[PDB]
Amino acid sequence: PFVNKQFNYKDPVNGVDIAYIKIPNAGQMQPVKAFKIHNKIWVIPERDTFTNPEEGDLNPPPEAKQVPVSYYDSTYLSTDNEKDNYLKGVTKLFERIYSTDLGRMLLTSIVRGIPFWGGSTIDTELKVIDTNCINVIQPDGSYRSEELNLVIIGPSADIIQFECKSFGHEVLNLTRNGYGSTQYIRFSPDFTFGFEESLEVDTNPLLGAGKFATDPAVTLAHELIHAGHRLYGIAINPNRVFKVNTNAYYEMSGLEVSFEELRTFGGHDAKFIDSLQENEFRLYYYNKFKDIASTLNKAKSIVGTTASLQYMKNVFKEKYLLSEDTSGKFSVDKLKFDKLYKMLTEIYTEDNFVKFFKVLNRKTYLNFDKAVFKINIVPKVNYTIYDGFNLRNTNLAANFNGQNTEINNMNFTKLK
Ligand SMILES: [Zn+2]
Repeated sequence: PFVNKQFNYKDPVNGVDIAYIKIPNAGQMQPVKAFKIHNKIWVIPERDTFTNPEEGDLNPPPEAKQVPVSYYDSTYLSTDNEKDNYLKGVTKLFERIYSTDLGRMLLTSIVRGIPFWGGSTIDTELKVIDTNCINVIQPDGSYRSEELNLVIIGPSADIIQFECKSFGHEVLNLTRNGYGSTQYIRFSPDFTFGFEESLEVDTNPLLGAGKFATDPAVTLAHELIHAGHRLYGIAINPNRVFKVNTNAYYEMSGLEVSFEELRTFGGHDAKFIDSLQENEFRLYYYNKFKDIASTLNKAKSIVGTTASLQYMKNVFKEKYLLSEDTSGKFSVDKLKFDKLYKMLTEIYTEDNFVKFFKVLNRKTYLNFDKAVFKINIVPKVNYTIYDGFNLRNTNLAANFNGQNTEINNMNFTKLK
């Protein structure tokens, strides 16, 4: 959210909000320099070669998709200057998001969404799940475990393949059982995508449609929304999809988009979501919250240090907006639940963020006219927290001229 201290990649480590860390993942990975920009939120300016064991090298593989779809460059984000620029770019986007009432709400929900402590094998004991923490190096070289909710990290091999991912559990489906897990968003503020808009009467007699660029703040908010769903364990299995086209072809060759993506994008395409399906999940997760409240009630022991069982139950009381009677028992308030659930799944949408940002954005989830551009959001003359690319008091202020790749050409370098 609001990042109080200004960070420079070269700033000296302090073992608190600037330090070398190791991700639970696996392998004795060499620690990487990370920055805590806000409570429960860290930024790691490194290409993500840690989250998935089968995704460790950055070279384009044989058969890689071409330019518009994917983009490779094994050397991107390998120098201190790039990492510094990445850090400042990500920070500026957080401020732009936080500057809207919706973003402030989303960021708050994210900070409160602490991943549940359902690790221990003893149903009567609360224990933090290791993969919901990072290891922070101390002055003597030992490591201290720290819980976090969100990490913004550099992309893997495909530089423009942004996604919100997390570490799985052997048996628990953390993002779909109400528990939640620490989210790692592969993201880059140094590139953006194009789309074609019908800003000319919506009905154009076959003429060169304008070539616009997506505002990175919208792209990041999109992932933070998935992160929110995932932090509260209410994400929808990617296998659940809906058709958006019309008819389909052999081997399920029909235009289908996952439930998760349609609700996240919102707007027009949300109508393709079956209402019965929506209700089924709303109720399913209702019961998940209940089971959590029950586990909190039937809990006695807890593992850790600076955290007491009482202190934690209260932390989860706040996250899941639970009701606490005089006796101390927890229960799920159906009215509170419906409020929180709607917020996370209906209010937090890309469509709504586009309305608060007053920017131009593609109207439909699937983009059939893709383009990729190298950008630089750090210089104030290029992009600001309040106007994005459409700087007020410049010829870029009107008609989304700032996002127009031909009008504001100096800010968008076509990658092909
Ligand atoms: Zn998405």
